[PDB]
Amino acid sequence: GMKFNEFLNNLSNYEPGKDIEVIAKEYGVKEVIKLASNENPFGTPPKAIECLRQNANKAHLYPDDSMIELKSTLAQKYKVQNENIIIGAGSDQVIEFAIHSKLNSKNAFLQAGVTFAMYEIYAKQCGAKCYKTQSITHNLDEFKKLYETHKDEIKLIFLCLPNNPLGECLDASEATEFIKGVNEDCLVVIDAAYNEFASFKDSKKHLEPCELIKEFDNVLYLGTFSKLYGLGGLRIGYGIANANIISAFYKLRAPFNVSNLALKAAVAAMDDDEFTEKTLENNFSQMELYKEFAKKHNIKIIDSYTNFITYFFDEKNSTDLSEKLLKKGIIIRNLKSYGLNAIRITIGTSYENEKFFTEFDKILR
Amino acid sequence: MKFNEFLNNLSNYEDIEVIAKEYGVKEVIKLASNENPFGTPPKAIECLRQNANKAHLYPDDSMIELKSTLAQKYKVQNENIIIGAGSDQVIEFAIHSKLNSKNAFLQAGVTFAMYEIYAKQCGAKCYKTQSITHNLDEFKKLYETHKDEIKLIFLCLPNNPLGECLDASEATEFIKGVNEDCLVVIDAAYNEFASFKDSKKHLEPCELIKEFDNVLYLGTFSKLYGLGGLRIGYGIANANIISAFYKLRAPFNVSNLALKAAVAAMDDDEFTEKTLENNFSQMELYKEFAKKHNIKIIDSYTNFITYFFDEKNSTDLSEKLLKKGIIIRNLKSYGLNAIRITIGTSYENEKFFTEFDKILR
Repeated sequence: GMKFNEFLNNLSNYEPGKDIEVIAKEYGVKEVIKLASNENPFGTPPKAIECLRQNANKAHLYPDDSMIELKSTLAQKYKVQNENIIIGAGSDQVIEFAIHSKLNSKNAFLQAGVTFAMYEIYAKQCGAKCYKTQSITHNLDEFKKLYETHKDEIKLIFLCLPNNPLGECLDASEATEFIKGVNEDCLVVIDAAYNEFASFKDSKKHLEPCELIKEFDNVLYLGTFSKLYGLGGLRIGYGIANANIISAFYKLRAPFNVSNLALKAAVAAMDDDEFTEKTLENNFSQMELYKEFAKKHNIKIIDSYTNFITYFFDEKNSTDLSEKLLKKGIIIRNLKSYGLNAIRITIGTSYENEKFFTEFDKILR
Repeated sequence: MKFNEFLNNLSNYEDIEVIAKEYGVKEVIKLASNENPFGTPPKAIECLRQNANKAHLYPDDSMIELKSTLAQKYKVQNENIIIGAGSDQVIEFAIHSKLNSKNAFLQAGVTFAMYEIYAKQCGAKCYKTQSITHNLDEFKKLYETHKDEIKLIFLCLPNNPLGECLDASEATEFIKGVNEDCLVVIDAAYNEFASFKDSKKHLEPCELIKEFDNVLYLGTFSKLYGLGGLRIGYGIANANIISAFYKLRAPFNVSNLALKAAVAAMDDDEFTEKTLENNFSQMELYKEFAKKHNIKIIDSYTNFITYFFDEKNSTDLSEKLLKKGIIIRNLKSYGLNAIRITIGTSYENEKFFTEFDKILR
């Protein structure tokens, strides 16, 4: 019969489940409040909305594959050259390029004890070994020691600054201190998907791509339009790195990998400073409410530099709490899949956050 | 820094509309990318405008609304469907699921460039028939000779860039002799057009996957459905093939707006009829022009027509056209002294005939 490549044997059967919002609606909830995907609670930036509406009648045209308008906009913003940029269908696709360009069945990659699920999932295709620090949060010392130990094997390192799903963030200077001791043939992938948020809470967490690639030839900085820029549905993100790394990724990238609407909307999103400032300011003032609520209910958290907060439990069960929330129309992210007895709550609008606090307070009694 | 050795087998990465602005053109007529000349289906245009303020939301990764719409249209089950970032992405899944450095694929002498380009990653052998056009007999004989090696076959029905199309019955006849461990990829990107010209060219997915458990049907929203800019296409196949692909597909591989717009596009039957009808009535003008200018063509079942030259050179002709603001596709890259012209609106096609007539003098 029909067989496939052996590497597919290493992959898990994948059936996306029934949408949780559909479920909640079938349960007859009063209202559905979604705080589970780290989306912008204010929606799509108004300049992007308009851009999209004006470009709705251009949906039939293949995009300009050079992607010169968005590359130039990114190059100007970060003060790098166009040859240092690649655009992916989400930053996820750039992680894929990185993995496929460097990992294979005879080598390995390094990451924090608990960080973004997709790193290891994408790496499974290559059959590369995954090394994780004991510390679940990113720790400079642990990274140095685990890397040195497997220095001949590790060809790709992930630093999620700040970290999804925990929320912590190493200082930029600690990251650069670590990267200085990494071999030139090992690619350091800095996932900066939420770094705009971290930078806003504390400048010491801010990463500067032009400085990173000028100092380190082996660094790839990843950014996205999905979170702060409120374009998660469009699937567009980017990588910044030495030209040699970008040139290698361009051998793997399919032409027309990003939509013409996403290219246009990303440019508009970057020019809507009032929206992004509104988003950042709401994120951290509302996060205070979350910290206060946890404190009042004796709930452990990790102080966060992202657009979410994570609540950890002991005697109570995160699965049970998530189902109870879901039955009141409140959709959060259960971290059981990460091996944690915890929930991750995306910081929503003040309305959304108040509903979470109202129902959860009831549930915890 | 070094990379995986397979990247050594890949070519280094190397806008005509901008060169037209650079050359100094007032109006640019684009007939090079097989796009719908009437634009985006109006129900899709309204859908996109209405969902412009939902661009911040990740799509439903189950993609149940579009899968169900396709399942209903084609009378198959949701488990037989995969959605890709264009049908191109489904080609990638197929190649990555089956090809490797120790096996091979089969295709026509001249067909879509991306098949071979995508396969370079896997380092697989490419077998091409002597005939540049798809030929049942050559396919049978070449497949039989290399039966132990061929694990993927491409059938482009109708064919880009030549325009020809085997009858469905011939395709079926061929597939019956193909081994159960060889995946047959039927690229039906342009089959709506072929079907309209001649029902003998029509492919019916529910019948294909019922009769064959090694067939993958590929369709797209990029051509007839006028959504080429959004990147959304699909594959229909036996559940086991789709399951394998689902192991390779990244979650959220298609945008939420694309999912919505594809569903709206399939409910605009007046727009698609208008497109098909225009396509073939206008194609007749291209046939007459060629005939009048002693230009060899291949009778076409797609949304384009291909003109072949002898004494004249397709590169020089393409440049001359470009200088007049008319953008067509030069087929020199395929090794042919030919141009492929997408059938545009009556206004676009008239501009082409008027300028090209002058260029040929």
